[PDB]
Order: sequence, then C-alpha cells, then structure tokens
Amino acid sequence: MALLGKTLKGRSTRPGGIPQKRNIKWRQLAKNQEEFDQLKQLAKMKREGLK
Amino acid sequence: MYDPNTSQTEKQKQEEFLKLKIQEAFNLFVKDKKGIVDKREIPYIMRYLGQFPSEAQVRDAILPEIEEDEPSEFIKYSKFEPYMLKVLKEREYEPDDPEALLAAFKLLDQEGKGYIEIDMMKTFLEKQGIEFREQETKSFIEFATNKDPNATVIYYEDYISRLQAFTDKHIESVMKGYNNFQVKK
Amino acid sequence: MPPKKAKGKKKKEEEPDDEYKSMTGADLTQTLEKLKERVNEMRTNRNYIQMD
Repeated sequence: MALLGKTLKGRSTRPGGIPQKRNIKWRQLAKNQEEFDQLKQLAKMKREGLK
Repeated sequence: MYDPNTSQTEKQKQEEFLKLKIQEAFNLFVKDKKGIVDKREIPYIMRYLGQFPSEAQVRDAILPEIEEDEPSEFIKYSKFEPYMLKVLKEREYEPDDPEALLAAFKLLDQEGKGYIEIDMMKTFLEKQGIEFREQETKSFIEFATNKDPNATVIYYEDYISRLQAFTDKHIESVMKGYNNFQVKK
Repeated sequence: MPPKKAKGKKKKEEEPDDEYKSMTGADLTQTLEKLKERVNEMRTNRNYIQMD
C-alpha cells in the first residue's frame, strides 16, 4: 500500500534574492467587507430605478 | 419548489419556508393531537410537498424511516418534518417529466390514434402493476374525461395537459407567500 | 431513454460592473423620472405604426 513511485516531482526553480517584507498590512482589514458590503450597495439600488 | 443551488441566505429562507409548509400540511392532517398524524396520510402530504411517491416506495423506504424504534400507527411531527425536508430537498419522489407520461400513454395507445378506451385503461390499471381501487379508477376516468358522462374514450394529450396545469397551479398556490416569507432569527 | 439533464451549477450571477453602479438614491429617483414614461413613446410608436 506504500510501495508506489508513480508520482514525479517538478523542477528545481532557481530564484534568488529579494526576501519577504516585514509586518505592514495586518490592521488593514478594518473596511474590507464593509466597502464590499457598502460600495456594492451604494449603487446596487440603481435598478428599481429601472422597472 | 426548493432550489438546491441558491445563496446561503436563500438556502435558509427556502428551508424555513419548506418547514413551515410541512407544518401547515401536518396541521391539516392533525385530528386528535398536534404533532401526530395517521400513517396512511404520509404519502398524501408528500403530494402537496411536490412528491408523488409510489405505494411500494413509501411502504418499503418512507415508512421504515419515518417509523421510530418500534412500529407505531401514528407518525410524530418530530420525525416527520426533518424527513420531509430532506426528501423535498432531494426531490426524490417528484412527478416524472410530462414527456414521460406522454410516452407512457402513447405506448398504451399501440395504434397511435391519440385516444385510449376506458375499458382498456381500467384493465391496465386494475390488472398490471399496483392495481387501483374502484374509487381510484372511477376518479381517474371521470377527470381524464373532464367529468363527461357520455365519454367513450380518453384523449391522453389533453388529459395530461390539464393534469399538469392543475398540478402547477396547486404547487404555486401551496408555495404562495415565499416572496413575503423571511428567515426567522 | 431519458438523458437526464446535468445538474449544472446554478447562475448565482456575478453582477456585471456596468453603468448601473454609479450614484445614490436621490439621483436614482431622478433617473427614474428620466426613464419612466417615454420608452412607451417607443412602444406607442410601435402601436401607432401597427394601426397604420
């Protein structure tokens, strides 16, 4: 149930230098949903003005 | 009826409306105590929930599932509402496609003349498959023949059209209020 | 035999980002007034041309 070797791994991607950044964007979720819940609704009522 | 591919809020609204409709149907069949209905009425309620289960199907599957650990002559609402909800969501016993009924009737009409004799229909319904009772056959003959006392043959096309229209009207009437219904918090 | 239609995933359409997503309520009442009678200017042009 374990003597299988069908899987073949991918390549050996070379990429080099520039590393990860610091902790910057942790508190930016203040208005993530609200804007999506607001910007969408701000003009989502623009259709009963049609029928 | 119940849409199984709508939004989560729509899913909850549909489930609540279906539960309320099942409760209303149960109350319509409630005679002595709320929460218990006669076993014989189990398929009948399904026919308002959009399900047309066969007698054999209900006896073999519906009855054992609805029945509690011990066989009881009355089905409690507690074991009736959830099973009804899942059955309706799965559309297990929904009536077949009207095209299927037309194909069956044309198969019955070997010559393809567009009509079937009343005696032939009676023999087919009373000798093959799950035989109908006398009142079942009488009602089927009366309503297929639009309550015509002088009718000698039944035209399957118009009878099927009328039955489908009546079923659609009944379903819409029973579904009435879903737009105004809201999820209870 | 019946080839049962595949239970394809329902619409749940992503609302197009067309011009319908611009302004708030009061200007929606104004736009209302801006497309509330006339389109039957056109339907009535249809009707009168049909009568002729």
